[PDB]
Amino acid sequence: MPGTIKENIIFGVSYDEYRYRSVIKA
Repeated sequence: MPGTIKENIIFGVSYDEYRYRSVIKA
């Protein structure tokens, strides 16, 4: 599903926000 970190802006390069900035932070 993911890639080997190399030109993969797709919604799969972990944007430290998709599911990291909207779960346990109000």
